[PDB]
Amino acid sequence: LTYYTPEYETKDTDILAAFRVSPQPGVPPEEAGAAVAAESSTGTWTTVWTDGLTSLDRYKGRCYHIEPVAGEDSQWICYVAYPLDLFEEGSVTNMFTSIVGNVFGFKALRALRLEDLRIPPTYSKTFQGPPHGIQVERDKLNKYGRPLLGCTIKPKLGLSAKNYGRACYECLRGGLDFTKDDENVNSQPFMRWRDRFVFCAEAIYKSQAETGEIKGHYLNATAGTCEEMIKRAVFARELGVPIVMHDYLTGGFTANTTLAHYCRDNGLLLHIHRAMHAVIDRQKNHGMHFRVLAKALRMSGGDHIHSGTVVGEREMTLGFVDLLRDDFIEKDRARGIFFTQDWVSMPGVIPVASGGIHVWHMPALTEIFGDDSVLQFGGGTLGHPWGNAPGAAANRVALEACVQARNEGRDLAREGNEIIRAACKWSPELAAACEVWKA
Amino acid sequence: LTYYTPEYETKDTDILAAFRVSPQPGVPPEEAGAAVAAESSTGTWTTVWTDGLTSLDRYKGRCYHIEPVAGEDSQWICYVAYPLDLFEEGSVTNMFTSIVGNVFGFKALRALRLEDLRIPPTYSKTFQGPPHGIQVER
Amino acid sequence: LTYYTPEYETKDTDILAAFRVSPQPGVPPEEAGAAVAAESSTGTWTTVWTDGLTSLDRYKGRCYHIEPVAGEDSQWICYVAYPLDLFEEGSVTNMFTSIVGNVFGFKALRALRLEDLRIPPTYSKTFQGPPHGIQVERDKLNKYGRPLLGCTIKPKLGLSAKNYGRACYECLRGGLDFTKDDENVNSQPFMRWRDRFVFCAEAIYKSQAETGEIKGHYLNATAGTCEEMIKRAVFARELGVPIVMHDYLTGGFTANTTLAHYCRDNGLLLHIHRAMHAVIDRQKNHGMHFRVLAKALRMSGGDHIHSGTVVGEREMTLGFVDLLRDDFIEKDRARGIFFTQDWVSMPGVIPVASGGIHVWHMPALTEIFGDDSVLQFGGGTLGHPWGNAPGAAANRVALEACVQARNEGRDLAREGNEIIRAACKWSPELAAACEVWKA
Amino acid sequence: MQVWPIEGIKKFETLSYLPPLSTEALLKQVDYLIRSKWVPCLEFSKVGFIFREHNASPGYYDGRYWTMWKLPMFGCTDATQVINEVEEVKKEYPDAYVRIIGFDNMRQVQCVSFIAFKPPGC
Amino acid sequence: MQVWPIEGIKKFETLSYLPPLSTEALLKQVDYLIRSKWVPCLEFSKVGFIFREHNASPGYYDGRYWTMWKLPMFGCTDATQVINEVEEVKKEYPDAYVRIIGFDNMRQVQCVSFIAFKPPGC
Ligand SMILES: [Mg+2]
Ligand SMILES: [Mg+2]
Repeated sequence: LTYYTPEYETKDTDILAAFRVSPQPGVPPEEAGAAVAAESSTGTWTTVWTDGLTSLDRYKGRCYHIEPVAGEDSQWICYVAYPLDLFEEGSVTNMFTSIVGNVFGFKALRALRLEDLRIPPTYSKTFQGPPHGIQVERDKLNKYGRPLLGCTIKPKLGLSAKNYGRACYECLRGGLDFTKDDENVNSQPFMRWRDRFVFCAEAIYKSQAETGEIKGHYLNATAGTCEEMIKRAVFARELGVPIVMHDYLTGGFTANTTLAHYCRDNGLLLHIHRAMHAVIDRQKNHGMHFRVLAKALRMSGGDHIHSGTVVGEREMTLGFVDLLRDDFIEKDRARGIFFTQDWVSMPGVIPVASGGIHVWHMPALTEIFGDDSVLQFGGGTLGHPWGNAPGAAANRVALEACVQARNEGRDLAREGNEIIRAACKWSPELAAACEVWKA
Repeated sequence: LTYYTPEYETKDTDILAAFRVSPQPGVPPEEAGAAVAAESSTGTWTTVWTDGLTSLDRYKGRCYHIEPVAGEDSQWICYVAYPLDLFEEGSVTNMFTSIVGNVFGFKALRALRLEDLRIPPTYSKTFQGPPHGIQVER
Repeated sequence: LTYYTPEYETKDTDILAAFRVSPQPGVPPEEAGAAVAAESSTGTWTTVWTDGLTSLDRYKGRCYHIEPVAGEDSQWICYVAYPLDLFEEGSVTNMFTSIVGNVFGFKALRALRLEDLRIPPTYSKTFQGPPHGIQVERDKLNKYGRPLLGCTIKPKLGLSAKNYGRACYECLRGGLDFTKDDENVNSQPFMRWRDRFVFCAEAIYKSQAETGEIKGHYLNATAGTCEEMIKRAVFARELGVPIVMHDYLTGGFTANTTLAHYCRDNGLLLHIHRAMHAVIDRQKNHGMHFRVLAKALRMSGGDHIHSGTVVGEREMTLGFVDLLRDDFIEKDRARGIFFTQDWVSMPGVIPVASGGIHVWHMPALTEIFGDDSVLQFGGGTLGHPWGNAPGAAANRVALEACVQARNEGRDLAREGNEIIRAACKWSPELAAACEVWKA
Repeated sequence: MQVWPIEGIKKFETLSYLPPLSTEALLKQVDYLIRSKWVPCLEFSKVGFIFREHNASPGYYDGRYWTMWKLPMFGCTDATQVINEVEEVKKEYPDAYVRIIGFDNMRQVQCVSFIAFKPPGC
Repeated sequence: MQVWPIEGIKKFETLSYLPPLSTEALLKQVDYLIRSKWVPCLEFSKVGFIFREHNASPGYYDGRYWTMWKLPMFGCTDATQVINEVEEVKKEYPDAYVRIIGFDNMRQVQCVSFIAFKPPGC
């Protein structure tokens, strides 16, 4: 119908969306695609006289292209173009409201997934973006030429604030750049946030003074209200520490954007955790792919973002890691990049890999993500038989051995086990880590 | 395993969750439910000495009931109990982070849906709730 | 009558009260109990038409149980249950207004005492509670495995602020953890509060630098108005000192709760003094037992609370000290615990023993209260023949000798005098203290 | 009349006002931990005391944390094992302070701390 | 069980957890810069580590900058030239730390830093 316009030339100011559409039986792709377009824009069930007070064509979403999905006889990618004027400047909230607010409940569809968005420069330039971004962060921390290393403190709940800070000091002093608050750790009966912030600050400053290297702890500012979130960031600011944390999907985009602005204004790095993402991004037929949530974070603002474990599909991960880090990313269907994306010098976000990784993963992780990444342990440090500081040292040594080998021209994919084995000869900490975890 | 506790009596202060669990082929329902409980609470992939600085039993999610779903095959409803102390007072953000923050991505599940939550009075009384509500509005 | 409901099953959300009721001659316990219930709830002298606009049964206090008091032929304990909806969240003020606001003047009663309250978790969870509580305080001060020690400066009034701070430095440097402002010391002509705060801060920091141990002075913030109380806490905050003080009954619960919140937000410990309590809590037949005032303080908020001298009845003290410190306290009539009390992880309050105690009391005090207590001298330090620093050292030595002996498995109740005598052999300060005070 | 000294007697909290504990006396304090079902652990440091270098807001101090020696001795039933490790620290770090701490896995906190060795010369 | 040392092993970021790099190993790291089309440069300092003396607001530290030795070696195609300059610094400043850094004129930033010489005695 009138919302399927296959001859439309997209404008350089349009927001474009690629939807994976699964229509009900009997519903051709073209009116499914047209329904997505009309339902996520100007479509309404009966005619109305106020339409004649404007030019509706100027606000129509249009489905301008449809292609089949490989391996499916009832799934299509439908491309939809939305005019720039639909969107409130600087608001990820309004961008999602306008595009995914209504159409996922349409009855003629069995399922619907948003795969990708083309964010035009005219729109992305209305956002702050990362408080600092990759390059500024490396300069502030004086850290170059290797992935950054972190550890999440466990048990997440259980410890007193003091015992919690003790574990942080021991991790940091052994060679990790950062320690982190579990996503669940906000403020709770046996560890109130302000107590935790004081002891973690003592730990950060003790470990930095001991090692000579800059240290941080991702202090979780996630809270029930905006007022509490900002109170937490304000105290971190008072303590002079370098980095805070936010759970951006459960706290939400309005709060995240507020926090990103506060962090820009006060020189704080912002570590973003993606709790609840798999509620939305797991199933191939319905929801939103994480690369959409990743672009939205880059716009709303964060300096780090959790990006997986890669220990999903390699090519898809590599795809949205480029979308997070790079200035210009060309369309590349093999890597899940449905649109060419130009960020016109908005800083990039450092991807963070976490979840069940130990020293034997270091070659693969270094090879996959390269230097601009955070490798985040949590079990792989606190599970070392000699304790946290040696566990940290084992991970730092393994990483630096991989970086040295890579820089020398050695292939990490083929020689990683040998690289690690050679380092075990002079690092008893690494040797010990290598016999507990096996491969 | 240790996170499936079918004889557990729920506390009046517990937050209860009902999950619709779709395990991967060959993953028994009890393991799936235990995993949903362990992965939405304390489950850590290696042992850490700091567990000895506390009593983790106190903070464990527990799967205390499992039942099959009529209309389907390979779908179970699993009930999980979470202790009150896990949750930040007055924060829906923390409640969701804690319960649905991580478990939906677990490899051994094909799919997971949260169907209901028992919000105990001891937790809901820490929330303002509606600015006015039905009666005041009228 | 209709307010005596002996078959009522209490709800887990009810506030329960145990009243010691002394009716006028001719008044049976049942209508005395029913009068307490109706008079502390919905009872009114004539019928009113507005009652038909609601369901009064839902707001009735009910007397649900009556028992005789041992040794009395005209005194009963009457148990009353109040619905949760009667009470404003987070307000000790409203809890007392609602329960003890009116009924103590009822003419059919000769006397009335409130003995205990069952504070349900649904209600206590609406309160902050202690700004820090026992465990956090020990972690902040880095003090473990012994009672804390303090001294109240005397004369309360007389000294210049400077001479006052001099006495504080000498006490602290000799081994006390704290010094304290007399309850009467707020701001007065010859010692204005801000002057006192400056000199006590100089003293705290001199003694801490000399000994290597963390020191504090309970700076009294009690004042005529909320604005002045907070001005005083704000300056303590500026000075970076660890602890302030409040007289919670004479300042009052609205002010105390305000101060407890300020202390949570700013990392200050809060020492609570109970001036005027015996006006209310002394007489067995009328008033409120201190365990009621103690629960109310734990809810409103404090990190320490004066809890007696135990040098009253042992069992009653042990009773409300558990109610102050523990998470779960089972009903125990021998210890004055009328209701099982579950605090669902609200932190505990450190009890403070004071009033005429010297080195010879140390074994008994250590045995009665155990480690989580403050032993507060005031005469027993400033009365040492060699002055304050030796008096402090004598008390610190006596305490540590008792703790060492106890940990070794020795019985403090039987061997205390020998333990103290053995310490006198190597501590001339203790020997000197032991000849002035005798037993 | 004796004057309390102003130097040379900096302190380490609980039991540090007693004469330095003999091996026998130290063993009894470690046995108290074991009997209480608390977990012993050693800490050590080249700096003995609290200070304020990086911040001075209420409740913030530096020097409260020392460094952990190895790991907490979970399941230790023999006090002599603890005292032996004290000698190992002394061997590797001759001029370090050493203290014994104790973890209560039931109230979930650190609950003990006392000095085991002070370098003479300090 | 070995205890991670608390003294004598202050660090210099990337590659400083490895044994000190031999001349052969250093040459290979400089060759990596050249192959990457990055510009090598030497820095040096009498103070090895980060500190906070003049300000302590978030992201402010002192001691991040060291002093530049001469100029970046634009168009360097021979790693041995870089290693030779390291010996020149060592000659003029026997008790200075020396590190090799690298400039990426394409992403417009410093992108490498690693220690080349630490004075023994430190
Ligand atoms: Mg986590
Ligand atoms: Mg007094």
